[PDB]
Amino acid sequence: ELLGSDAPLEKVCSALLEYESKRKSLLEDEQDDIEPVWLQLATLKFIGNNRKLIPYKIAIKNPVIPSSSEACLIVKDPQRVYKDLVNEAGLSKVVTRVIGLSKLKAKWNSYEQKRQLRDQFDIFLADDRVIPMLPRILGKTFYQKSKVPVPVKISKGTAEQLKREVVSAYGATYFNSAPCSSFMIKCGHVSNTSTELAENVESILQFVSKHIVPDGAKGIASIHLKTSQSIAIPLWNNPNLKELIASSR
Amino acid sequence: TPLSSAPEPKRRFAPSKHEQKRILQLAYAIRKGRILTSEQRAERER
Amino acid sequence: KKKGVLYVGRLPHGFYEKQMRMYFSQFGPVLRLRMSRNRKTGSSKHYAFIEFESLDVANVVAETMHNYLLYGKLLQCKVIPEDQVHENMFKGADVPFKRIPHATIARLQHEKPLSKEKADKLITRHNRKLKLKKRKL
Amino acid sequence: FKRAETFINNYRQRERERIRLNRSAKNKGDIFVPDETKLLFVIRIAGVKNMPPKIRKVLRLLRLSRINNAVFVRNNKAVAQMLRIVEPYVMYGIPNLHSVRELIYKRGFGKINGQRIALSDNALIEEALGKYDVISIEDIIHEIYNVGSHFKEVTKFLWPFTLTPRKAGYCGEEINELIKKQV
Amino acid sequence: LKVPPAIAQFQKTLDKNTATQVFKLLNKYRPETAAEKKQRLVAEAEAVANGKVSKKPYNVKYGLNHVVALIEAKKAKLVLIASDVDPIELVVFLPALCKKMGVPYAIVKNKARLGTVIHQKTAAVLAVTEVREEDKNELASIVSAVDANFSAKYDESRRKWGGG
RNA sequence: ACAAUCUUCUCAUGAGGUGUUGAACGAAAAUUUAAAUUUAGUUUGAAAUCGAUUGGUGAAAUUUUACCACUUUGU
Repeated sequence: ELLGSDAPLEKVCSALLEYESKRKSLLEDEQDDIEPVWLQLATLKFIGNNRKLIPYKIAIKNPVIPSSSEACLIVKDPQRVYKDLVNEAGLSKVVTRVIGLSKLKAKWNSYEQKRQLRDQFDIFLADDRVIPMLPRILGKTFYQKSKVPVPVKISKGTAEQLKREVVSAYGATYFNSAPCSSFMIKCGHVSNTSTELAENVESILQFVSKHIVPDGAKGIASIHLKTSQSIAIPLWNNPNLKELIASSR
Repeated sequence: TPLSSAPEPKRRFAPSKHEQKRILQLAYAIRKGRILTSEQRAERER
Repeated sequence: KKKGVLYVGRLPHGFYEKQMRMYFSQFGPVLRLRMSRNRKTGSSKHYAFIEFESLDVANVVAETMHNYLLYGKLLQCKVIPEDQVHENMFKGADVPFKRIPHATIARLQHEKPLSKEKADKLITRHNRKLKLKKRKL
Repeated sequence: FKRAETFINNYRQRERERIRLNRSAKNKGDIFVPDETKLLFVIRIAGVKNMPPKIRKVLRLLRLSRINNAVFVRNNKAVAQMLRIVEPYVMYGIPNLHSVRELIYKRGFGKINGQRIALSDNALIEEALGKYDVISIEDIIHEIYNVGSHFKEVTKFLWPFTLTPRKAGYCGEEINELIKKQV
Repeated sequence: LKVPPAIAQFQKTLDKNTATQVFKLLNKYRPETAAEKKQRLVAEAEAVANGKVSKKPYNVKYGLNHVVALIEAKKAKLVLIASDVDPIELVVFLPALCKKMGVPYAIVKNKARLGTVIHQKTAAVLAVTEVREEDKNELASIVSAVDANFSAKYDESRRKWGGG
């Protein structure tokens, strides 16, 4: 309704569940990893002035990061105070390691050391005040292997805020803005059913049209639904994209 | 492998007892006024 | 007499064409110098080839600058034999990589004005391509 | 001779300076612009080889072509922006009336006929600044302290001070203390 | 004259560049002076005299009996032998003991330079046993340099009678 | 002279924070405009032996820019 005064949802997302299921065709270590759902968006005009190395906190109701995924928290000095707060909040099983910024800069200097730290956790969360430093220190070994630290605001440093922020951080999808006209957003996996997947799509679309696309949903060229190896089924096409680009330019 | 199979003494995993001997000796003479404390060392200098 | 060529590897970030020229000229003059850079962005490949007018000057430099502890990197200097030197492998000598900013040039053409005829050409067979995708599905 | 590690260190400083100028110019075009002082003293701390072309041009405009050169400038938006660009290589502070008089009496030298000549006599000052209503060293010092209309002309006539032997950036009233250590 | 290989090896010392980089790491781990040790202990004395738990210290290991015991225990990561010990037989076995125990070792110049690190007039041998996590890469790079600039170099030269 | 200023947060409630080693392997999609940017992912020693792309733009006094990048080379 917001995008084009129409809602061609539900039917396409539900059909995609059967489309990937039909395309199904001893090991010791097993995991519940599922193929992600890639929501492709095309915009009429470029949406990024420059490479922004922070994710978008797209709040969602169906988390794309399972609660079994380990988390690593990066805080400002000293690390002992925030280590005590994490333990007192009951996040020991979630926030496994808390690394102070000075310790992260010093004790992890080699590329192999940075890669070992990167592979030791599934998601990285960072204090909002220390996020601008992580472009350095962490380097290309983090920002290209799908490991972008999350800007979690823990400024006041209290247990309830930590629990709310982590739950909010886990229950959200992220997308790193890049200068282009096309991008993909993680909407979920096959584990999430059709109705939950549809809810994730519309919530992301509202967030995208609000704080990502400068002119809103009117500037959306086309949108498609895709998986790792599935066909990019066209979710929706702008009925007036061709004339809008001609008139704008 | 290391040449010596002798067990590791506990002294290498605990705070030094030689320094603790001196700390108690220094703390004693601080009470007796034999050694000037750091705060009163500065006052005497100026 | 014979123009010796030296290969320098594991260059620390910052030991670039200007820095190598003023340094290696102390041992002996250098007239051409080239360091490999990536096609896409021109970032240094941390390895380079430096020639010398005389093979003897190249040989002595390789002796004193092999396994040099520079910035935590063991600089490697080996003299390349002539049979493995190629004629076209020293083009763009000391050439400031004209790093074309493809991101902005894409934006400029993206933001470049497009007329109705240009938009019609831009549309082309997009509907047909969408129909072809629908037919495939 | 020069070691290889020296050239990389110079390069790293050059790349370090390039980013810093990129910070100050783009998206951070705001200067502190200290108030309560119409005149400030700026001394070039140090410079390195192969310095950025923009920094050298700012130094040439500010007459800081040599290290340990002290020049008095008027507080302005353009001056503050130039000071921010050359902040790493220049230290700024608020001079005092006593410090300014002492500097003029000790190391006060003007530019007469294109040559740096000490203002040991008031006859030269009167002849050089006849149209500026300046005839003695005290009059020039008072005009500089008050930052008058002829202060810019007096500053151009006066050669830069050589306060040879410090922190980087704004120093405030502590810069006047360094003047006592130089004169 | 003609010298045996075990004494000839001490004329081939570490190069100036690698030695200068070695002492940059060593100077981070100097033992605290007699004055600094007294200041630290008296500071803890006042906290005891009035009224009131640390980490393990970090420093470079020195002493001939101490270092040889650390090599035999395989506790030493890097052993730096002085090149001019007045009785040479004091350290004439150290390169062989370091080879047997797999300890990266180097022969550096000016035993006085070694002593300056430890606030002593003279040291026959220095040994780095275990450093802070910040300097793991710096020590690792030095050990690789010592392998190439000292062990890979010479080696065939250290088995030949020198002099003559 | 292996030393130097990469943000350990601001503004205003939202908007910002411009910064990443190289090489190799490897998807399948989208718009731009095959070439181009996005783009599932991965492997690694601050690893390396031709493959430099080679356009735009300025700024000193055409050679000079080691990112000058279109917002595009000395105040």
